[PDB]
Amino acid sequence: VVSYRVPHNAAVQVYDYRAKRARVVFGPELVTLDPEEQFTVLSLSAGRPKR
Amino acid sequence: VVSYRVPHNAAVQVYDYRAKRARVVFGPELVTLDPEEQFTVLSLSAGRPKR
Repeated sequence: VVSYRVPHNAAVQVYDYRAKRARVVFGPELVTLDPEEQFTVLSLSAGRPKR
Repeated sequence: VVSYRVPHNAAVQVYDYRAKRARVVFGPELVTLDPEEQFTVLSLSAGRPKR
């Protein structure tokens, strides 16, 4: 299983492509991806000034 | 077991990803992490001026 341990004040958005349904869980939950569930990888800005 | 000895005027926040529950304990307690409990690692500013 692929399971991500979500931080407390954080949200992870997934979709079950096998089931045609959308769900996003905020808060400190342990997501459990179905065999065709995929994550919302977020490219975020960082660096000293910004990137 | 992984157990952290919390200082007296300090607070440590954990979540049991296996149990879908949030708890934070302040004060001088000895936390005991469940097999899917994880800590709130806090990156804090330090240095002479600041970092």
